[PDB]
This record gives sequence, structure tokens and C-alpha cells, in this order.
Amino acid sequence: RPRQDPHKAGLSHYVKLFSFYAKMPMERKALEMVEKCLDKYFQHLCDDLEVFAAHAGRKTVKPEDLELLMRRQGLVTDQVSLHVLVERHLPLEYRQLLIPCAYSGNSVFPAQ
Amino acid sequence: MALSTIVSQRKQIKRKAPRGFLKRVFKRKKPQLRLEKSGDLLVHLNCLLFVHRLAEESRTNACASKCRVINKEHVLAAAKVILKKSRG
Amino acid sequence: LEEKLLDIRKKRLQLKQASESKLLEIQTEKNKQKIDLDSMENSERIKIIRQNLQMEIKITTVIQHVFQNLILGSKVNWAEDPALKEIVLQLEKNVDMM
Amino acid sequence: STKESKNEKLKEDLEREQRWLDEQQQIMESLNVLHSELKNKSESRIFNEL
Amino acid sequence: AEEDALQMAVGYFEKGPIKASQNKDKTLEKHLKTVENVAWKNGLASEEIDILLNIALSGKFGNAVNTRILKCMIPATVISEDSVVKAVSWLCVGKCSGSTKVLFYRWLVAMFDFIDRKEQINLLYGFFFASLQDDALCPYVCHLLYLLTKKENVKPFRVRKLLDLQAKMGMQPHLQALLSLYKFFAPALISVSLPVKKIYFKNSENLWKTALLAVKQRNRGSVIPVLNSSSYTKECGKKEMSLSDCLNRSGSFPLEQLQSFPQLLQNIHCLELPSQMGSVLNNSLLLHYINCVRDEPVLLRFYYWLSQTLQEECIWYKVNNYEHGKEFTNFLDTIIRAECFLQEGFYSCEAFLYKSLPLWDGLCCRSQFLQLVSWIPFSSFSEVKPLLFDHLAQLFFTSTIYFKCSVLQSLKELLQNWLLWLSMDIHMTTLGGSMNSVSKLIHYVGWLSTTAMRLESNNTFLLHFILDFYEK
Repeated sequence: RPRQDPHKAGLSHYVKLFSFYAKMPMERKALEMVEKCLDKYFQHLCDDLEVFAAHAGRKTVKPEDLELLMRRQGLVTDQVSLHVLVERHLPLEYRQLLIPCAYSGNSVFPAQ
Repeated sequence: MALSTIVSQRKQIKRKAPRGFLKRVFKRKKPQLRLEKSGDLLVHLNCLLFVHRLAEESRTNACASKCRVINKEHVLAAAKVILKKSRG
Repeated sequence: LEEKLLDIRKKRLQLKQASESKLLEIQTEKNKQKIDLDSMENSERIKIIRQNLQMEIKITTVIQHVFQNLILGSKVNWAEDPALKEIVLQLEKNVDMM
Repeated sequence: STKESKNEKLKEDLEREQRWLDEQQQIMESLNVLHSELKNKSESRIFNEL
Repeated sequence: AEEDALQMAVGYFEKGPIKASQNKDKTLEKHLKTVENVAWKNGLASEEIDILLNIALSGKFGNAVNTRILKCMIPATVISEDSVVKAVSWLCVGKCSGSTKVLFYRWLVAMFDFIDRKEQINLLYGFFFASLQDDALCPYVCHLLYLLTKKENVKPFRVRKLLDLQAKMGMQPHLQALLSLYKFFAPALISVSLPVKKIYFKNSENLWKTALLAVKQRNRGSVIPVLNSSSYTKECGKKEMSLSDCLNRSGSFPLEQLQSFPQLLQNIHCLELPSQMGSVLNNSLLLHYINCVRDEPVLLRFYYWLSQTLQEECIWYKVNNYEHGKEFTNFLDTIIRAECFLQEGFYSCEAFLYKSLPLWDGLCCRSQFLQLVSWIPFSSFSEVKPLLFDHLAQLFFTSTIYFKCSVLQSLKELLQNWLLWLSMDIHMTTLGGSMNSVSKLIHYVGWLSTTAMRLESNNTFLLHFILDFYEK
């Protein structure tokens, strides 16, 4: 008779992925405070997205706002673009929606 | 294996992202906004690189103290450096 | 029972004796046929032509696999066109067997 | 009792040896045909196929 | 009747859907129900198989509809090979959604045997390989690629792709199975050690499993080394391909393909030998090959392996191991059954008897040890007397009556074997010399028998065996 908090369902995905990268046995008490770290990151992440959108004069959040954030984070540099990072870390089905490629009569999707 | 300590995951779960979860969490915190249809995926990418950073820093602290099991004081120390670095 | 067994065993041993010599002569004939062909080692033409084989095969292999992936990525129905259809079937086949 | 045991083993050996003889006859016929076929069956010609 | 209703439904699908006709949806339901009833009752003929699959993957009928045709698809007759080729081409278009794509691969794996010809399927290995990229279809494509894989399909660049997928997803069980199959075909490229056999591909009950029962009714109505291909140090560092290979001349028969006697009959003259020659011991088809070879390197390899193994496994000799007990008996039984065929004894066994006979107590492995004695090659009696019979006689006179009967049995069998081998030679040491040895053996056993009768006080149980010898 299981009952699961929907909020904990989302965090459980990244918590398991954490144990894959660690490559060390990890104590149970370390698990839940990583969950504590994640929600703090999400809260502060959303706050930053407000200002960058607000500065541009549009309330809607567009991808180039996310590019601007990651450049300040140091993830995106002159050599490593946004397209390069998607290729390395995301599956094929997610790649089609994000990165545009021309095919079948020079048709490009998404339009860029 | 004891309940208290969890062994490293040999096989990663399917790389499918929880798109529904990201939309609601972004919705409740800032209801007034609307996010573009593909913006959820990029947020998922941003979260991966954060967790990847957190795992590397925690491992170094555990090895520095000559500990074979990652402990809570190791990861909290990792959190302080990464969280400030993660904000830009 | 013993009277039957003796005859069976005798016939089996005769068969073994005959088969051994027959197979030995076949093996030695086949081995003789192989060795002399290898030792031709003509220098005026053979090494000249063989190196051409080493290069034309490699180029044809690359074109085969490049053409295969372009068809997949173009997202077209190749089976509908008979002219393109028979090209697709030939791509996987090795050029060495040719 | 010993004689009964001997007879049982003799019958089993008989059937097994019969099977072996059948297989070996087949192999002998195959070898004969193959040797006959091979018996029934240079730089200039070699350079041609290349 | 029913056929006419089935025909109208088939043509109805080919016509295409109508947006404004809600009634035809009910007409669709009864038409689609009729196909289901025909499929469950008897299935569908080959001609209409090619029809609906093109329609099902076409995607004008929607995911909700197209899903349930695949479930009810039943091969009453053999599936045409050209039908599958058209179906794969429609997947390249990509109109069908994820649910349709998953169902197609599950169906084809289940229905793999029913395709009449698999030659043109193997020519589409490249297209199935590309689907490994998408995570949704990965477990099912791995199962399909497991069956189609042959030696030509494994290529070095495809080897790199599989390793790259393993870094991203980790230790996926369905990838470990596929990688092992790749290592077997090309051991010079990959090295995998796998822990131990669990079922890698989940044997979940497929949707058509119950229907297959109806279709099946219609159709119905280690001490010894393991077998492995010849060691891959063959060729190894080679400057260039041989001229014979360049001209595609002959070759050898791979060991994995040899699985039936008719296959052995065709290719007896050219065969691939195992990496370790002790594996021939329990393989019946290779025993027929070594029955008539008499080649020297193979004899030496077998000699060294068997002599070392016997020395290490024996019970009263070389560190006196008693733990093996039953294992040694089973090994000896296998050896005896192997040399009853081939109608001769191994050279290793003779050396083992000559070395270990002095230390034997006469009871440990009586049956097998005494059955090894019968297969001693013909030789002059004076030479082998000090080696064998001096120990056998000393063990004979001081033992129980059952040991005496056992040795009389073994000597009778030895005499029969010697006579059998001598008779064929005269059809082909001189003959006068040869008869002297057998006469000396007969006189020796007569001396044994007379003294044994004196020691045992005229027991009739022994006299039966003594007369059994002279019957032969």
C-alpha cells in the first residue's frame, strides 16, 4: 500500500543519477540532504530567470536566457557552445527538438 | 547490504527526463510566467550539469579524509562551493 | 550373441583400415595442390597488381556505408522506387566476394 | 547371476556396435565418392582473374 | 460467406478513413472485429499480410486504431520475405509514433521463424543497428540483432559504437548479451569476462503466445576442456592476405557450424580442430574424424594433455588424493567408452599403467583399471612380462577369488583383442614370431589357472572362468 509525494518523485530521478556519478558507496543519511540541495537550487534557479527575462523587457522565458545564465556559470565558453553540450549529454529524441538539422529538400526543423 | 549504506548504481536508469515534474515546480514558484514548450528540456540539461559537479566535489572530500564511504559532512561541504558557483 | 558380435567388430575394423588410407591420400593431394600455388611469387606483375586491390577495396567500402547513412537520414521511402530499392540491397554485400 | 549379467551386457553392446557400423559405412561411402570426384577434377591464367 | 466479409473489410481499410462519417466507425468496428475472429479462428493468409502492415505503419488510421491490428496479427501461413522489407522502409519515414514502433519489433522477434526466407533480412542489418540510438527501442532491437548476427555483420566501426553506448547507460543486461556475441565472432577486437547462466532477455509472455499454441498445433498436425574455436593467434601479424585467400580458394569449416552428422559427411576432409585437443573426448562427431587421421602433432598434443591429467587425478599415485574418488571413476569410464570406439588404446594409458601398477592395492578402481588392461598394443610377451605380468601375478596369488575371476576376464578380453588385430594383418615381426607371443601368453595363463585351482581347493566358481578362457 504505497503512497508517494509527487515532489519526492521528481527528486528521486536526480538522486539515483547522483549515485551513478559518485562511483563510491554512499551513506543513506547523505541521500536526503542532497534532496535538500536540489530544491534550493531550483528555487534560486527560478529567481535568476526572472531578472534576465525582466531585463530584456519580455516576461516569457526564451532559450537564449538559459544560454546567458550558463555562460555566467562557466559551463558555456567560447570553445564549448550550447549545441556541443546537448550532443554530449542528451539522448537522440531530445536532440531532434533542440538542435536544428536540415533534411529532405533543405527543410530545417526547428527553424533557425 | 545494510539499509543505511547504498552501493553505487552499476546501471543508470533510462535517460528519459521527468518533463512533467519540471513544469509544475516551475509553475508553483512563479505562477505568472509562461515557459516555452522546449524550455523544460534545457532546464533538465542544466540540472544534470549541477548534479555532475556535486558528485565530483563530494568524492574528492571523501578521498581527502581517507574515507571509503561518502558521508554527510563531505557532501554539505561540497554543497556550499557548488551552490555559489552554480548561481550566475 | 558372441558369434554375432565377432563379425560386426571384424567388419568395422576393415572399414577403419580402408578409410584411414583413403583420407590420408586425399589430404596429401589437397596439401600438395595448395603449396605450389602460393609459391608463384611473380615479381613483374603480381605485387604490382595486388596493391591496387588493397586500395580499390578500401575506397569502395567507405562509399558503401556513407551512402547507406544518407538514405536513412533523408527520411525517404526507398522501397517505393524500384531503381533505388535494388541499390539498397547491394550496399551490405561485401566487395571481396565479387 | 553372473551369467545373466553377462548376457545383458552382450545385448547392449550388440545394439551399440550395430549403430557404429552403420555410421562408419556411411562415412566410407562419402569418402569414396569424394575421392572419385577430386580425382575426376599457370602464371598466365592466374594473372587473368586478378 | 466469411471470406467475402473478410475481403470487404480488407478493401475497406485500403480505401481510407472518412472524417465526417461517424457511422463508418461502427462499420469499422464490425469489420475489424471480423478480422479478429478470422485471425483467432484460423489466422490470415500470406497475401493479405503484406496489405495491412503497410497500412498499419502508414499511420493515416491513428495510433488508437493501428495499435490493435498488430496485436491481432496472426500468421496462418508463412510470412513473405518481401513483406518485411517494405515494412522496415516505412519505419524510416517515421510517421508512426513510439507505441507503433515498439510493437513492430516485439512482433517480428516473436514471429522470426515464420518468415520463409531470411536471406534478404540479413541485408538490412544496418538499418536495425541505427535504432540502438533511441532508448525506447533499445532492449527489443538487441533481441532482434541477437538472432541475425553473423560473421560478416561484425565490423570494427560497429564495435566502437557498442562500446560508446555502454559508457552512457552502464551495465545494461541486454547489451552484455550482444557484446558477448560480438566477442565470439571477433575475439581480436573485444575482451569481455562475464560473471556466472541468468536469462539476459526477459522471457515475458508475448501477446501472441496463446495464438502460437494454435499455430504450433497446426504445425504439429572442468577436468575436460570446453570446446572453443582454433586459437586466434593463427594469422595474427600478417603483412598481407594470402594469394589463395585473394582468389577465394577453398578454406576451412568453422567448428560452430558442425552440429549434425550430414554436415560432418560433406566436410570430413577439411575441418577446424579445437584449441585444446582434450575436448574431443566427449564429442562424438570429432571422434569419427580422429578415428582415421594418424597425424603426429595432434597425437602429441593429446598425449601430453591426457598423461598430465591422469597423473594429477590418480588416487594412490602422486600425492595420494582420495577426494576425487567418483570423479576419477567417471573420467575412466569416459576414456574406456572412447577407446571401445576407435578399436585401440591410447599411448598415455599404457604409460600410466606401467608407472602406477606397482603401487596399486588391487581394489580401488578394479573395474575400470582392469578394463584399461585389455587395450594394450600387441608386443612380444618377453618384453612386457616384467612391466605388467610380474606385478599382476604377485597381486593375483595373494588376493580373494573375485580378484582372480576379474583378472581371468580381463586376460580373455586382451587375448580376443590381440587375435582380432593379428588376423587382419595376414590379409595385408614375422608370422612365426607373432604366434610365439600368443602361445606364451596362453601357457602363462594355464600356469596361473593350475596354481589358482590348487590354492582355492577346487572351487567350481573359478573353474567356470577357467573353462570360459579355453572356450575362446
